Parts: sequence; structure tokens; C-alpha cells
Amino acid sequence: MVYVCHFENCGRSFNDRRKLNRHKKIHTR
Ligand SMILES: [Zn+2]
Repeated sequence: MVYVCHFENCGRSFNDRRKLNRHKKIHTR
């Protein structure tokens, strides 16, 4: 349904897992 990348500085809301599974790159390496 909805997914909120409320990381230790982020806060991005998304309406599918694919948007989060691609946003995760902004928190990779
Ligand atoms: Zn995030």
C-alpha cells in the first residue's frame, strides 16, 4: 500500500515497493 523511507535523515513516502527498492540506492554504499 504505502511505504515511508523515514531513515535517520530521510522521510520519503511511496505508493509501491518498487519506488522504495529504487530509493534504497540513495542509502547504499
Ligand atoms: Zn529514505
